[PDB]
Amino acid sequence: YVNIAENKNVSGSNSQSGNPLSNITDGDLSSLWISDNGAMPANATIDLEGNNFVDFLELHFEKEGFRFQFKVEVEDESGNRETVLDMTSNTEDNKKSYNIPVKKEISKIHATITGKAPGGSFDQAWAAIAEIKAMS
Ligand SMILES: [Ca+2]
Repeated sequence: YVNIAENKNVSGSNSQSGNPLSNITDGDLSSLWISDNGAMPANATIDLEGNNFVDFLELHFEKEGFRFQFKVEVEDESGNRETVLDMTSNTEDNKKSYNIPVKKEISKIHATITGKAPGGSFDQAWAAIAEIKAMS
């Protein structure tokens, strides 16, 4: 597979110094975007520059065990925006990473961390994403 998201422009909400939005598409699963002052909601958008077939996305967090509530949406050149993964009511431990089928042409990826459920090992963690890949 080829990660067509790699080095694509990331826009979105404010970031902690040292942990910019650009860390979402740098290809490094260890480099993070972290929301500034741990603000929620926090959001990131990847511009794929026009419509590109995407088989699936991968959303990577720093490590397993957060309890973020989040959603992933895709959009085409049309303006048709659509939710592909909705974990906004999540209360359980999160996996380290999520595969998400798309199987169509898309032009943008939108990730939003809307909240966090109580408990687990990292209950004061700030909203943060290690990587989003778009495989074709
Ligand atoms: Ca990264």
